[PDB]
Amino acid sequence: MYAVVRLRGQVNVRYTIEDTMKMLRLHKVNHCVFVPENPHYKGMVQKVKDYVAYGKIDAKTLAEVLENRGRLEGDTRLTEEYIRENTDYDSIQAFAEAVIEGKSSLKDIPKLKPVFRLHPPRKGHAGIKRTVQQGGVLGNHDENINVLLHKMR
Amino acid sequence: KPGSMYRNVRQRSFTRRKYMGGVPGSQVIHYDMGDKANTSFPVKISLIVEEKCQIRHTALEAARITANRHLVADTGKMGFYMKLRVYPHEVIRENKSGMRRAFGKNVGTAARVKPMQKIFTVAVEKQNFKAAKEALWHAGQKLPTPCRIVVDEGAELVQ
Amino acid sequence: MATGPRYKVPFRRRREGRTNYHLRLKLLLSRQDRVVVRKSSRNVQIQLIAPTPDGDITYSSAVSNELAKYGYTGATGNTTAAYLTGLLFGLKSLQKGYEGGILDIGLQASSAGSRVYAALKGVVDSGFEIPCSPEVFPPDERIRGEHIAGYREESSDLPEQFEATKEKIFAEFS
Amino acid sequence: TNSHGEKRCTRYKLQKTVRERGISPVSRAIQEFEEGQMVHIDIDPSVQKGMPNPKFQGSTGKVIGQRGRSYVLEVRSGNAMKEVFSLPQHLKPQKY
RNA sequence: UCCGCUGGUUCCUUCCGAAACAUGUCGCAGCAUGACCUGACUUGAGAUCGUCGGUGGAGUAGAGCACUGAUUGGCGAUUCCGGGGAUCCCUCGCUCGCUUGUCAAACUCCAAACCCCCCGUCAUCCUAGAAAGUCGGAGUCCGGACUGCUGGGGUAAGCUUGUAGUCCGUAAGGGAGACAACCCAGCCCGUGGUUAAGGUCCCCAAGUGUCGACUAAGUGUUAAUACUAAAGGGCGU
RNA sequence: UGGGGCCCCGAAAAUUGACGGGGCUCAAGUCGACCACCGAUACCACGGAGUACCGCAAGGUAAUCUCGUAGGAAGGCGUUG
RNA sequence: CCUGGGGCGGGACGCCCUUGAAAAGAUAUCAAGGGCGCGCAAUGGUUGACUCAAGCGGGUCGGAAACUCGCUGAAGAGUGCAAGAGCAUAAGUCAGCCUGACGUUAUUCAGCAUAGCAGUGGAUGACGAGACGAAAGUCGGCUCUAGCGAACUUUUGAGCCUCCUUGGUGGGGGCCAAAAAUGACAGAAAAGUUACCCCGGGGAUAAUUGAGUCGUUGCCGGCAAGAGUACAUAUCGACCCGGCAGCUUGCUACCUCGAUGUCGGUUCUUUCCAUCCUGGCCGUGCAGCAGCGGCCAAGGGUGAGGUUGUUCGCCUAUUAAA
RNA sequence: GAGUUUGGCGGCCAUAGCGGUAGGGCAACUCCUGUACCCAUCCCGAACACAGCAGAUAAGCCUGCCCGCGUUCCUUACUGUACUGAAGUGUGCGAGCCUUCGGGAACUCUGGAUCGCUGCCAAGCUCA
Ligand SMILES: [Mg+2]
Ligand SMILES: [Mg+2]
Ligand SMILES: [Mg+2]
Ligand SMILES: [Mg+2]
Ligand SMILES: [Mg+2]
Ligand SMILES: [Mg+2]
Ligand SMILES: [Mg+2]
Ligand SMILES: [Mg+2]
Ligand SMILES: [Mg+2]
Repeated sequence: MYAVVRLRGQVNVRYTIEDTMKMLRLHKVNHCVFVPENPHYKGMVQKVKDYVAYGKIDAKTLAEVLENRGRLEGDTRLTEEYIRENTDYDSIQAFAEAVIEGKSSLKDIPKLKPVFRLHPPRKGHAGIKRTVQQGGVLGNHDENINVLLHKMR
Repeated sequence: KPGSMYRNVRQRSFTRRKYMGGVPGSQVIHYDMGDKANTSFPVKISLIVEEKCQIRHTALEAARITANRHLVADTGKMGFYMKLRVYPHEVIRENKSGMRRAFGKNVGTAARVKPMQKIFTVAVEKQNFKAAKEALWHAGQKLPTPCRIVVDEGAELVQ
Repeated sequence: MATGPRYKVPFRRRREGRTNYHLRLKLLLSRQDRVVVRKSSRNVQIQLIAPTPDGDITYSSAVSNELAKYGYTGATGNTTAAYLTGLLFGLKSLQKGYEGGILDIGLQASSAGSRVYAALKGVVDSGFEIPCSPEVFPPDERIRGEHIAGYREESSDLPEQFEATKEKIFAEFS
Repeated sequence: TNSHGEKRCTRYKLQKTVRERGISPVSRAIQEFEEGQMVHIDIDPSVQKGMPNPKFQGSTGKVIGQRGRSYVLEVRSGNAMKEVFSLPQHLKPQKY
């Protein structure tokens, strides 16, 4: 599935792109969301390519993000016990594998906030004036969204 | 008026004869030069343009005159076939009050061009190739745009 | 006359020259059936046709050749043959379920005493409803046997045959 | 001054294709619609009568009723609803 | 006295927050009605700022000569409508066809990318009240700028008049030497932490950093920009 | 002979002077890449205030609340009686 | 009233078409091309019969100017008048019969996207009467989009209501429609001057100081056509092309109208170089003297008088140069 | 009950048109024979109308074919070219242009196809 991370703010931006962004739950820089791989989401992500990065996410990075920056209803940290007693998978790693396989989703965790609020990228990123093919950080990354996501643990 | 007054392409074309009025004539008399009835010149070089602009007809006439003189002086009267290509279809207008009803009136004619678009073409034998280059280099000196020379046919012969 | 890409070629039924589309547009505005009375030399044809986006479906189609069963052993190109054909067509269509429509003569001259108006007479006398006026209906003096009198006096066996065919037409369709 | 009549800026709007001029097909005039049936506005220049304002060209309305030989449509312009009368010769169904 | 014209109009916090535009006007320094802002109430289930697919509208960019106007030579004839000097002795332009070379804002046999109506789907909002409706109070009709449209006009202009988006007006804080509208960012108070734009010889926080070449002119050391010199030439490298 | 990079000539203005200044030459300039660090009220964490909506109250939710001129609305302070 | 200040000129002051206008809709300028303030009892309605423009071939002076016959001919014609669109068994041409160029009345659309605004027009209809046609159907003028005006007032048409205690006569008032006009066309009964002027405002708007631009002005460059008895370059330099300065005049309206004191001369100080003399060099169609052309150089010098307010310019005698 | 042929009314409206060529009429259409009657000519039984037997497939109509003009379609190149939506501290003295992600022609070129497809009904027939 995709991993959309916002990296530019919201001043001097078209209203169509802004409304697509708010429809994707992304309101602030350094915020991440996880969406399935279907043509609707593919087009929606294609329309905001110059303000977010994205790519294919693996099991390890998703499990790490869930264990670190997962909040419940009311700003309550997510723990192993919540996963092991609400859903059926043993630990965060098994649930992450199930989610990435498409056999499960993040809707199976009650009171889970859809948006993930990450930390600014340690060591600094490439730059928000160029796309990936130009030597920057915006645009499609393919499988290398894990490097940027791990950098923003 | 000066040359740079009407040389840029900033506005739409203005060429419909039946709507405007009183366009002055032209000076360029003949658009084909030299041996028209010959068709057996193995080398065919030409002068091309490096940038979009407008060329007045007077500049074209001066370039044609100078190229004709050089080519006839060196190559010979029957040893070439020069042919101008672009005809001036545009019309030039000069305001002449202040800005009150500032729309102008016809004063001349111009021929728009496009990058890498051929203007002149000279065909010669093998022995008069350098004279052809020498002739085409002076003609581009009267022209309002940077110009380069390309050998279209018989490149292997000369090169 | 296709000489270039701008040339305009007419419709297929206009190139054939067997239709008039302005008349067709005027006729379809009635929202109701049409009666077609196209004729030829060896016989006459009558049929009821209604429109559809694909084609023109037809419900009843009677032809003057059908008098051979009844016994109309006379000429099939006369007015009385047209009257007989129209009469049996009217009875057939009435019993079938359809009753009315509009008269449509196509690209033919509408002149009183014609075979088309003879067929119209045969239709109207049968009970098949149709809008018309009587002044164009041919008088029965030519209907019976008397439009061939002046050249075929040796053949005046018409009126008895006409009566027999009329009574047999009534007998079959009643 | 520019005029503001009812046929302004319709040089190409009210033209017919080169292999279309003349008598239009007649079956298009006898098509019949029911209530709540989406249709397309496509003005046929060959017919002079019963023509909506050409600003409704290319819009889609739904049929509301019939007045004689003309259907009543419900077209959206901007954020309003406009009721437009049009004979069935200018209309065209929606293929689902 | 009166003015559509000039100056002034006194305490605190909290919630929301514009228009500098259209039509009429003895109208142009004014006013009315509408768009846009705000408060209350009625009703009770959908709405579409966005994506994908389809039924439809194209006549702009580009391209081209098939219509309308122009346009360059060669060839063959108009045995004309025509100008050159008694069988019009014969020259022969305009014109008609085949080939070559150019065009069009009021040309089109063609023809996009944006865009608009509708259907289905996803997505967001919504009984803590969608869409619609009723009533109360206004301000506003001197705008300006940047990026696109070869926008129109003009020799050009930090000129004048349009249009899409976003801004200043009414926008802090960080960086550009200073900079209304340029880049990052839209901001309740206090403390800790990591980054963006941009930078790292000294002024000045952090590199006299790494790899491979170029320049010998103090050229340069100046994202955009109203602040930055051209044609032409050089056996300079 | 053709195609490219940088530089030179072409190149003249009025108070003394503007790469921001000092200065800078295998660079402290130009071109193609790369590494580390600095640097906001942005983003993360903790505590606090207010607001919006709900709840009988206790209290609950807020990534989807906290800029502001013309202007609309709500609650308070003060003077004399 | 509009107005690249006002004036003068004009009307972009009402209506209709094409482009500008950026392929939905909207969109400005004293933007480009323009037109209308009418004509017709047939140039109108319907049915029937036909096909037009232009060429080619033939016929008597029917001349390359006539009418007729045959062929090709989707339109190259005509349709009252601008532009654009429409039209072929026709919306065109001719013949027959006719007057729907009818009385009354309801919605919706545009004028006036979205999104209020007369009168008034155009599309569907309804009632009552007709014309043409076998019928279907067409007809609410002339194929579609221009040819026009509120309230109040007068006049005209059909029938009714009404005038103050009651009834009548004469005369008034009213309802519905038509005509008479406000072109500044959403509708005042309307000429000038002020340097004798007064008041309130404006840099929302001009003289000219400044800033921007450089058409024009001053000064150069590129190519060199040619002249120079031969020789483009001792000397002069065409056509075309490219610039610099802001020292002439224009263009714009960014600052200043609760005031930045105008032209010329005088006095005194300074800056630039694009060099008139003085210093140094190069070429020559440089014998000498003296010239002609160019390069470096801004240290010093650059005056006295007649006319004229003059700057500018003309003239006089000196001077190394004035 | 399936198919063929003929006839009429049609849908898409040149893939259907233009030109050329070889075959067919038994049932059917047509050509084709005349003017008593209804009907007709701005004159003409030309046409329309009526009355219809003769002969003919020379014409209309039907079947087969032709790339010779015009139209429609596919493929090779031109070419992911021209043009263009979004973002850019990318670049030019200037009029301008470049990089990334996403769309994407027109003519012309090599080679092939296109000389219509199709709906309703009736009649003669042809079978089980
Ligand atoms: Mg173009
Ligand atoms: Mg006001
Ligand atoms: Mg901006
Ligand atoms: Mg703002
Ligand atoms: Mg700031
Ligand atoms: Mg306030
Ligand atoms: Mg005035
Ligand atoms: Mg006096
Ligand atoms: Mg005063």
